[PDB]
This record gives sequence, structure tokens and C-alpha cells, in this order.
Amino acid sequence: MELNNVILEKEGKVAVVTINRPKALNALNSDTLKEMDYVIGEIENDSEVLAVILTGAGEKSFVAGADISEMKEMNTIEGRKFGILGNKVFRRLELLEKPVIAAVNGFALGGGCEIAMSCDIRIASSNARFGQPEVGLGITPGFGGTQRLSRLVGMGMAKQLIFTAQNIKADEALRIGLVNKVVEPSELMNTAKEIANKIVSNAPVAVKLSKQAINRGMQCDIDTALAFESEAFGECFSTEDQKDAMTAFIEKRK
Amino acid sequence: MELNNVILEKEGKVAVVTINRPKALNALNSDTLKEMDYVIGEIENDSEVLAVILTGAGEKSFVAGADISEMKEMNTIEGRKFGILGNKVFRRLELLEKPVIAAVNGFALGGGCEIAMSCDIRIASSNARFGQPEVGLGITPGFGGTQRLSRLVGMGMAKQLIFTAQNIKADEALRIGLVNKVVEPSELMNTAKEIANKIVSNAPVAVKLSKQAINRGMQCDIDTALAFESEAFGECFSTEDQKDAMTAFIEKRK
Amino acid sequence: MELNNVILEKEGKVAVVTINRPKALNALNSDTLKEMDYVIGEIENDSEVLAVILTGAGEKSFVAGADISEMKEMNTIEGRKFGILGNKVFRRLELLEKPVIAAVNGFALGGGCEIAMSCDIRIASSNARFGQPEVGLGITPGFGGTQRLSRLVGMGMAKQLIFTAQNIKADEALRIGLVNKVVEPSELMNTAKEIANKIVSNAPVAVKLSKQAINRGMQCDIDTALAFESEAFGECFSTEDQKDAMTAFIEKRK
Amino acid sequence: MELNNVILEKEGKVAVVTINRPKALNALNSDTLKEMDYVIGEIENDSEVLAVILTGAGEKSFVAGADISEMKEMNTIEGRKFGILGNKVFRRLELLEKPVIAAVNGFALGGGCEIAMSCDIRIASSNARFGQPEVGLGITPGFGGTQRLSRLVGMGMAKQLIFTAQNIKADEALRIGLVNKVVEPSELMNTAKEIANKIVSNAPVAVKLSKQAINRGMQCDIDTALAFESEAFGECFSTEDQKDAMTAFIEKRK
Amino acid sequence: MELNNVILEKEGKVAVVTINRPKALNALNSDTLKEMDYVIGEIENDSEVLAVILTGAGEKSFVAGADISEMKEMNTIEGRKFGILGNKVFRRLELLEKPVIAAVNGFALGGGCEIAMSCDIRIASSNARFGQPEVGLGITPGFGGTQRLSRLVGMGMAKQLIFTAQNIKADEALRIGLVNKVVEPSELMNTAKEIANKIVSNAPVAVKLSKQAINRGMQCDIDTALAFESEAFGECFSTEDQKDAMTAFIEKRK
Amino acid sequence: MELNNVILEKEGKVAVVTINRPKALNALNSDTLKEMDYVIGEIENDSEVLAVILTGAGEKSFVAGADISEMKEMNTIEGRKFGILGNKVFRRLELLEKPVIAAVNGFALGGGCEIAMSCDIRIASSNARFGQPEVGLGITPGFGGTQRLSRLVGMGMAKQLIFTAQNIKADEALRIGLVNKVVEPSELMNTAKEIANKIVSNAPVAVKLSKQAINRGMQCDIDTALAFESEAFGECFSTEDQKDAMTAFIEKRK
Repeated sequence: MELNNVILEKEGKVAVVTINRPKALNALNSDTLKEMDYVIGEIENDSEVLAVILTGAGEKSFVAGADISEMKEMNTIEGRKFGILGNKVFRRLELLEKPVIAAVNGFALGGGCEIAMSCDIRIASSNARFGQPEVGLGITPGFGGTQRLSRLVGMGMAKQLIFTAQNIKADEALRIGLVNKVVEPSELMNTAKEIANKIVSNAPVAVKLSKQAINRGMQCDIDTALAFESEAFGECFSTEDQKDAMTAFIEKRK
Repeated sequence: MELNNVILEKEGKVAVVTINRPKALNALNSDTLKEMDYVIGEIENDSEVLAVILTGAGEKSFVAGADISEMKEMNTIEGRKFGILGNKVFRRLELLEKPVIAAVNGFALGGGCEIAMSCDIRIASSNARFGQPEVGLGITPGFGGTQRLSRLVGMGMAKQLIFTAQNIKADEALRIGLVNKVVEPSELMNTAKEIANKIVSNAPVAVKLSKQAINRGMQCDIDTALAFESEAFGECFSTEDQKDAMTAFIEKRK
Repeated sequence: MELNNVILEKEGKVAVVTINRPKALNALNSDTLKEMDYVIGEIENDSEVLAVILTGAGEKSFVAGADISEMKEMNTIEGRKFGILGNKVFRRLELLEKPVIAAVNGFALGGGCEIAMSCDIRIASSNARFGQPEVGLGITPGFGGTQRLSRLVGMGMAKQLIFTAQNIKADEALRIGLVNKVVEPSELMNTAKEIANKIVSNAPVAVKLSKQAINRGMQCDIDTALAFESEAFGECFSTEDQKDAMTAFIEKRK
Repeated sequence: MELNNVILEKEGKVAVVTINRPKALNALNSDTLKEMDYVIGEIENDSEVLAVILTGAGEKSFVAGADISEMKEMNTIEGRKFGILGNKVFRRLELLEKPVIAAVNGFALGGGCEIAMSCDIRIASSNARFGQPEVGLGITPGFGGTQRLSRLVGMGMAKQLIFTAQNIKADEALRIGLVNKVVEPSELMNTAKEIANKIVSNAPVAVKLSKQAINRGMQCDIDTALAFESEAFGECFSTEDQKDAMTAFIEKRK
Repeated sequence: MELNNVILEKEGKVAVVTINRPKALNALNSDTLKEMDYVIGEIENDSEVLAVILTGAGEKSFVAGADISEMKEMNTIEGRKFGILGNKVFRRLELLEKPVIAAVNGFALGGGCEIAMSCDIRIASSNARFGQPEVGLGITPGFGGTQRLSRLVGMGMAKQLIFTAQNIKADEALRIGLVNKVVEPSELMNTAKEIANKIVSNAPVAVKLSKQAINRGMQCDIDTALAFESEAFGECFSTEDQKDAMTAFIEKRK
Repeated sequence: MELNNVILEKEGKVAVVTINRPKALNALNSDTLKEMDYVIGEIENDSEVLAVILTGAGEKSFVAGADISEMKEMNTIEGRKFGILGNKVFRRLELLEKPVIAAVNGFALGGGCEIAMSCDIRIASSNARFGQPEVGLGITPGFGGTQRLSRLVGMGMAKQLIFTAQNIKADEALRIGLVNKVVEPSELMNTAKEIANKIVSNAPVAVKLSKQAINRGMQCDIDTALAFESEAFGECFSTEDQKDAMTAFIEKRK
């Protein structure tokens, strides 16, 4: 598959996915969604990639939105399918068995907010903006926004942001817990690489399985969630990395 | 019904609902609950109401608890029933297809905290306090408190509050996410109206369906939640507002 | 059973449980978990005990992890069993029908973070640290970490903490809601005891039933949750406490 | 409220609700749905009614369907509301705190199948037919059918009946567990009255609370469901009927 | 502990547990529940035991109810506690990591129905009867009845059985899936033992992990359920049994 | 892709998919799974396919297990992965917006039982058998068996089958609801086509949305489920087929 709107780069144990539609401020569309699905595949096909960073081209936009020309003419049944497909790709991102960090370098609006929310971790530049303008365009959020925002920052804030369609600055995104950290633009990528390298310095199956345990156990009652964990915890004791690391830990007396 | 404890008004497309019992610091009682039921009903039927502000008369109080005289003589089967009827009113408010803003202007305690939590959005004046004193009275929270506080502020704070029965102030309410914002007493209704108007300026089917999606999807696993979203998203494409707002936006975007 | 990792004391109506392995930094091993279960069962039968405070001993540690010697040679099926047994002990603490306050007096890592997350209310001293080292050792959290953290601090932060395995100070911990308060070492137990003491002054059946409604209601959808509450609320009307606190309250306030 | 299309009769401890649009084979419509909501109220307002029987007028139809003239012109947003309202009334029926038995005397198609499925218990005459024709009319079931049928007879059969829109006879309804018993037309009402009188010879709060425990606990995980039961079980020991009946049971030695 | 309501025997790799209160019709009282919990814990630690058969003694009764003398004077809070303790015993049986077969040899009412529903597999003798008398005594089921029956036989039938309190014969019981088989008295234990024996010939880790996946997966949504399975499936690949059964199977079948 | 183990055909608007490996009794293997993935994909894209029949070549077999040679050498982390990939294919089939009919014409064991259960509707020839032998091979069911059988036939039968590893015949499959119907071997495809054609004769958006509602609503509490229905119901009123089928029906009804 050819790659017009997205850049995959690999080096060491981390991949960087860069949305790159510099004219339309990195907005999503049919094609850019297909390209993202494809790269998610590449990434899951490679077991030497242990952590991902998703970012936007340039200094102004992470992902501005989705293309409205594409959406304006759709009927009920088409829009529904268009919702299912974007959700398919973002859900795939969320479940991807490597950690994905969203390096939110500017505008994250609409589908851009939604795709950032689909990552494991969000950090922002100080210039970053977050919002869901969809309801001013006569629609709901369409790529999960009605679900991941409340789960991430609580019903109170989610509802306000979604019903008003008003943006918030980086500092406020931090106050409500939508991002984990805020830094200066010139520090964004270094900070994501440092978090990514800490993650990748850890044991991959444990990170892999911990991600699954959090993602899945969060969907259900606490007793079945906790059982889920012990099953995954068991699996870890079948690996080299488990014995080696617990061993070298006990090289503590030296 | 002629209302004695509740004032219902319409400014623009926003309903303003005010609990007013100056003898009792706007405390709930049966009568007040039945009046509130009635006005939620009126607001349901009124296609000219697109958003709601819920508030309390006066400067001291939002809603300060609930009439204890009505409750003292109840047996187990009567208390049960009383908890069910109150919860019903509040659930009904929670689910109202118009968004609801609690403008918390004073004491919000017990039932008062509970009715506020049953709104979509809570904003507060700096003198406001929130608490659940029920456990000092020999009872649990009975109008959804054991369920809604937890969900809105987490298990740690909720358990602290319900178990100690101690009030918090607005700055703390804000810190733990119980409210989205805190402002001076004389800025409260203005900020509420500014929120309400921005909501009302948006596509109403979209707002209505975003609220449903949020309310309902939050109850279930993410996969079914995301699927609910797409059915609601699709319904929006049956509307003029969507066709019109998008057309407008593409043209104006230039 | 006779105890040499865990002290248990009863001060009027509150029990203080202190994990005491000073040289091991109060770390958890099988004997410790076993004794914990015993003391929990002991507190279960003592109706003079209406609240619990859990802390560690000395001034360096709450609980610093779990014994890696017991773990290093475990295999998949034994790993699993370990996980289940720990979780079974911690889950019993979480459900315990008296409120339990973790006074986190210092290091709280891995299993120690997990035990603290298994209490009702967390409170910390400004020296405390929190973390989940597990993935550095080629394992996932094994005593609930993958489930409780994300539930308490949201997915963004839980995922960052578990994938990176880096620690945070008590101030970060309060910011993300992991704890409800930070005080200085010298204030910790007084703070815990004054929280415990307020709890103990309130009606005991009401606090009990509240704990249950919050735990059980939090697992399911809001409608069946709300209905759970009313059944519990009803039960409070069978007690004398309800009759006397509400008779007192009327006359008292006048 | 006036009652054109529905008959409420009370005698002893049982109410009989009779759908009675003999011309349109007892089909539902806006008005008949409002009338059903009203009678549900009357019934819940009367504590001497301990069991309900829902049936259709005449010997041919239980409830044939809903009126299609009413539905044909609706748009997306109207149909959605029309779905919510019918579901509101049937859900109210399902939760009504007295047992409701559906005496299915003939055709139960569409909304008729759906309203029968909303009762606690179904019994049929041998001439009864069951089905969901909606998908041949260009719609889904609209009054719960997509939910109660699978829950009642399993996904396999529900899907077949719903995707094909083909009817099944009484004997087959019995084989898949959609009804509990099949009898001759001249025996239908006697059999429903006998089941109703057995129910009503039992202790009303226990039946009341058992209904709630089944309805609610079925919605959630088994641990929170079982906790739900014990709360309700507790409530029972606060009643006369509990002590009297256990006492008179132990008059067993006579 | 030494046992005088419950016999426990070990036949190669299967344990037979027999409730033995011949004169009381094997009824459950607190001492019996207590001993059951003890024997369950005893079977828990015995890894030579890979399956369990539960039955009653003599030819009239499986378990006929629970002792109403212990219950008659209980109040709301004590009722509740009783319910929780029974359920806690039965839930431990349900989750027990060896399969358990109820050989229902006769009467199985109230608590006795409930204990049988708490095993993995039910099998009955043609004389057996099933039922839930509780509502005749002014109580709901107290040891899981309100939850397990509807889960096993569907809502239609569970509701009829609990609201009416009437019993059914073993043939009705098989029809509705309450039991998997009916045999004559003389065949019962052979049938159980041959089921137990097949189970015991199969790989033990696989049966264990299957029991867990079925119990825990059944509580949540299909996607997190499916993911639970794969984690367990993975664990099977850590065992020698998997390696040897699949090496055998190839060569064997040729 | 050129297919070696799967035959894909179109008769009318129905796709017929046939698993065909005469050397191996149509047993699954990796290759066969990838081919099945591919054809589910083709069927997704084909707007001319409105229903699917899944079957096996020959007279002995539907799908008889899965290639054990591929599995024997796997470690824990590889087995996990293998279970995930298989489940994915099957989930994808389960969720396909065209209904799927398993025409079970012979042995359906292990993977074979599992793929059949992942269809919407199961019909069987009288010589058919169903079973899960995985536990004799040292493994759990790994393609959703621990989850789907339970849901389709109940916990009692599912646990019996998975634990014993014993096959049942078609008459028993029918009795426990695993299949909707059983017919002679030479009537099987005819009955399947008759089902498929009746489905296909219906309004396709309605069928498609009924399937979603059923799949998704079954995962959650009834209240949110019913709400999902109404969003889907409403979408149908955006379609001609609804307008047309209703008009037609009102006119023809006369």
C-alpha cells in the first residue's frame, strides 16, 4: 500500500507514526483512516517494535478534525458505516499489544481528539488544544468521542465539552487528566521518546499482558477482572525475561 | 399543577428551575419531589426547551438536605419505596433529552448533593459546599448518592465523604471533579446561562443523541458502547441541521 | 494463630493493623498474606471494631513490594495460584464490612501499592512514594494492580505507571486521586484516627450498608445500581439507630 | 382518563387487563399504549392487587401487532421516539412490583409478542401464534423484541424468528421455552387464575422482593447479583408475614 | 474439624461428599454449612481430588430445605448476614477449581435446590423433586435461588417456580435444563461416577482452566470473555500434559 | 487469493461457503482460517450478498477439529496468539452484517463446533454430532468454546461437554437448543436455503440492524439494550424499504 498522508518510521524499539496532511492541518479522511489501519498492521507484524508514538506533522496541528466534504452528503446508513469504520481503526489502535503514546503537538479536535483518546498515554505541548466541535456540525462525535472522553475525564467534563463544542487549552487538559503531562513544544518529542524508552527498557511480554489486563478488566466487574489478571500473571512465569529479571534483581547484594 | 416549592421559567430556549423554600433552606420533601417530577414532565413535552439550569433560591442554599420529619416514622418497606420514588425523579432528570446544568449556589447536602449529581453538568459559586450526612442520621444516601458520587469523583473521595459525613468546599469539589468550574456568587447564573446558551446554539438532535450515547454507553463494555455511538451518529445524517451545518461550514471554512 | 509479621490493636472502636517487617521494608510474603487474612477474619468477627487503619512500621515504609525469592522459580500454574491467593486476601479487605483507611507512611510499591488500593480511603505522608515495578521484573501486577489503579486514577495514568514502572511522590499521588490527603509524617496517624473517629461516631449499620452499596453498585449499570441502594436504604429503617438519630436530629437542630 | 381500547377489572387479589380492539385484532397504537401506561399506574397504586393477568379480547387474537398507518410516515427521529415510548410502557410492566402473567389466547405478533415477553410468565392456548414480522415491514422490532426474545429463548432461535419473520405455533413456543405451559382455549383463563391464586396465596413482600431480585440481579455479574439478593432477603425479616409463616410452618407437628 | 452432618470420601481421584442428616431429610443448618465450607476447603488442598460428587443420604432426600428454627426470629440485619454466609459457602463450591456434580437423589428444595444449582453439573434420579418454597414462608430465596435458577432455566420458568413456590418432578426438571440427565435411583451414583471418571481421565490443568473460563467469561461481554479464554488457553501450552496428549494423539490416531 | 480449503459460491443473494479438506475431514488449520478470513472479507464487501450458509463438503463431516501438528510445539505466548487469531476470524463472522446459517451436515468438533456456534443460526442433519474434545488434548477450547457453548445451551450442558469431552447427537443438540432444527441429510441444504431465502426476501437494512441490536444488546443490561434498539429502530425510518413495505402492507391488508 502507498503512503501519502501518514509516515511510519522505525528505529530501535520504537515506531513513530506521523499524520502529515500539512495543508489540511493533519485532518482525517477515508484514505488517511485506511492508511492508519495498514500501519497498525505493520506495527503488529513486527515483534521488535515495543512502543509507538503517534504525532502530527508541523508545529500547529496534531490532528485538526476529519474532512467534512466527505461527510456532508452521506445518508443515515452511510454515516453509520463511516462511524463503524473509523471506530474499527481506533479500537484496533487501543488494543494493539504495544503501548501507544500520543504526542499532541497542537490542535486535537474532533477525530483528532478521538484518535488521541485511543492511545494508552497522552502528553501535550503547551500550545495544544482539545475539543469536540461535532455537535455544531449537526452530529455526535463519530469515532468514539461519546465514550472515551467520559471514561478518561469523567461524565461532568465530557458532557460539557461535547454539548458546548468548545475547546480547552493544554493546561486545562492536564487539570482534568486528559493528558498526563504538558511540556514546551521543543520538548514534546524528547519527552515521548523518554517515556517510550523507559517502557521499552521493560520486559515486553509483561507490558503486552499488562496492557491487555487493563484494557479488558476495565470492561467488567472487579471479581472477573481480577481473575483475568491472574491468568495473565501466570503466563509471565513461562518466560525467560521473568526468570532472568527476578534473578538479576536479587543480584541486589552487589 | 400550581407549584409552591419550585419555580419554572423560560429565558430563550433555556428552562430555569429553582427550588425555593425559604423556611427550610430549599430542602427537599415529598411535595417538592412531586413538583419537580411535574416540571421535568413539562420540560419533556416542551419542544421549545433545549437546555436546563437547575438552581436554588437565595444566597445560602442550593438544596439543603431533605425533610427528616417525613422519614423518621418509616418502616423498612416504606423507606425502600421512598428511596425508589426519589431515585426515579432523579433518574428521569438524568435521562432528560435536554442537557441539565446544576448551578450550585450554596449548600448542596444529602438529597441536595444527589439532585445536583443527577444533572449533566455542575458549576458552583465559591461559597458552595457539598456533602452526604445521611450516615449520621442512621441511613445510607437514599437518592442515588451511593452510586453517583463514586462515579463522579472516584471511590476514595466518595467513600471518605459518605463514611465521615463531612462537607467539602467548592475548591475541593473542583479538585476532585465534582464540578467543572467555580466562580463568584454573582457570576454563577451568568456562567450557567453562557454554558446553556452555547449548548442551545448547537444542533439539537446532535446534542440529544450525544447525551443518550454518553449516558447509555457508559453503562457497558467499550465495544458495545462504540457500536451504540455509530447508530446514533448515523441517525444524525437523517437531519437538515447536519446537511445545513456542514454545507455552511465548508462554505465559511473557505 | 500467633502473629510475627502483623500487629493488631484495638482502640475503643478502631483497630490499627500494622505490617511490621522493619528490616524487609514491610514487604509482603506468603506468611504475611496468610497472617493478614487471619487478622482480617479476626476483625470480621469483632463487632466492637467499626473501622480499621492499616499502616506499615517505622518511618521508611508502608509496604515495599513482595518477596521476589518466593517468586523467582514459580512456573505458569504456580504464578497463577500466587496471584489468586494474594488477590483473594486483598479482595477480602476491600469488601470487609468495616471501613479501612490506609495510612501510607512511606514506600508503597507493587504489592504495597496494591494493598493500599484495596482499602476504602488512602491518606499518605509527604515522604510516601507509589509505584508498580512489576514489568521491570518480567511480570504484570499480581495482586490487583492492573485493575485497581486504572479504576482509581483513570486509564491514562495507570497505564503510564505500569508500562514505565517509575514511581511517583505523594504530591503526584494526591493530584491524580490515588490518595485523598497528604500530611507530614508527624500528622499521619492523627489524621487517620480523626477520619476513623468521625466514621465511628456515625451510625454503624448505615456506614456498613453504604460500603456495600458503593462496592456492589459500582460494578453494574446505573439502574440496577440505584435499585441496589434502595434495598439497603430500606434496611436502615429496621434499625433503632435510624429512629434515634432522626428523633435526636429534629429536636437537636430544633 | 377514559378507557376505549383496554379493560381493567379487579376482583380479589388479582387484576385482569384485557386488550380489546376486537376489530383490529387487539393491535397496539399510540392511544392503546397510553391507556396501558395509565392502568399500570392504577395497578401499582393499589397494594391489594397482588397479581396481574394480561390477555386479549375474543378467541382469535391476543395482540396482533401495532397499527402501521400510525408508523408509515414517521421519520428517523420520530420512529426513535415511538420506539422509546412503547419500550417505556413495557419496561414499566416488566418492573411492576406484582407478578404479571400473559394469557396468550391467540395471535401474539410484533408488539404483541413483545408485550407478552414483558410479563413475568407466559402461558398459551393451543391456537396461539408467536412471531416478529417487523423485518418484512422494513424495521427492527421496536418494543424490545431484539432484546427479550434472545434472553427468553436463546440467540439461535431469536435470530431465526426475527430474521425470517415467520410465525410458530403454540407447541413450538413451548419447546423453546417461550411459554411455560400450553392448554386448550376453554382452559386458558382458569389456568392463569390458578397460577395467579397460588402466587397471591403467598406472602406479598417476598414475591415483590423476589421479583426485584430476579429482574435486577439478572442484569449483572453473579457476585453483585448474589449480594443484591441478601439485601432483599434481609428486608423480609422485618415483616409480620415472615414471622407468622415461619411460625405456622413449625405448627408442622400437628 | 470433625464432621457429623457431612461425610467425605476419596475414590482414586474423585471425592464424594454426602450430606447426611437422615432424620432431617439432609436439611441445611449453620453447622452443616460450616462443615461444607470446611470440606470444600479440604477438597481445595487435595490435588489427588480432581472431581467431586455431591449427594444426600438415603433414598428420600438430596437436601430438603434449611432449618426454619434457626431463622424464625432473625431480624433484618441478621437475615442479611445469614444470606451472605450461605451464599458465600455456595459460591465457593461454584468456583471450586475441580468440577462438581450434584447427584440429586431425591428431594431438593429451597436451600437444597440452591446447593445443587451451585455445582457444575446436575443429574437426578427419577424420584427427585425441585422447588423454592421460600415465598410461602415470607422470604425470598436466601442462598442464590433468585439468581441461579433464572440463569439456568430462563426467566419464564424461574419466575413461575419462585412466585408460586410449587415443586416440579425430575422430568420437568430435565425439560427445562435444570438437570442434564434423569436416571433411576439404582443408576444415579454409577452415572455420576462415570461422568466424574471421564472428567478425571482428561487433562487436569485443561479442565481447571476451562471451569474458570466458563465461570468468569460468562459474567462479562463476549469480547472480553473471548480474550479471557485465550489467556487461559495459552497457559495450557506451559504444561507437559498438553505436549504429551497431543504427541500421543497424533501417533495414536495415526 | 486462490482458495484450496474453502469453496465460495453465490446462488441468488446467498453466499454458500464450504469447508472442504477430504484428506482431513474438513478440519481447520492455519491456512483454512486465513482463507475463511479472506472470504468473510469478500462477503463484507459484496452488497449483492444478503445471507450466508456455512457448510462442510462430504457426508461424514462439517468440520472435524483442527490440525494438531500445528499446535503441539507451541509455547504459552504462541498458543495465546493462536487462540486470539482464531477467535478474531470467528468474531468477525459472528458480527458480519449478513446473517449466517451453519448447516451442520456431519461431525462438528472442537474448532468445528466453535465455528458453527459463531454463526447466527444452526440447523443440522440427523447424523450430525457436536463436541469439544480439547480437554483430552491438554488444552481448553481455544476458538471461543468456553464462551459460546455456555451462552447457547446453558452452563450445565456446556460444563458437562467441555469437561467430559464427549460428543452429543443431533437430537440432543436440538433438545438443548444448540440447533433450531434437525432434518434428513438430503433435506439439510434445502432447509438452509429456504431459511436463507426467506431472510433475503426481507428488508435488508432491517435485518442488518436487527442483527446488530441482538448481538450488541445481549452484552449489556436490559435498559441500555432497549435504548440501543430504539436508535436502530429509528434508523430504519430513513429508508424507502420501510416507507414502501408499510405502504404496500396497508394497501394489501385492505
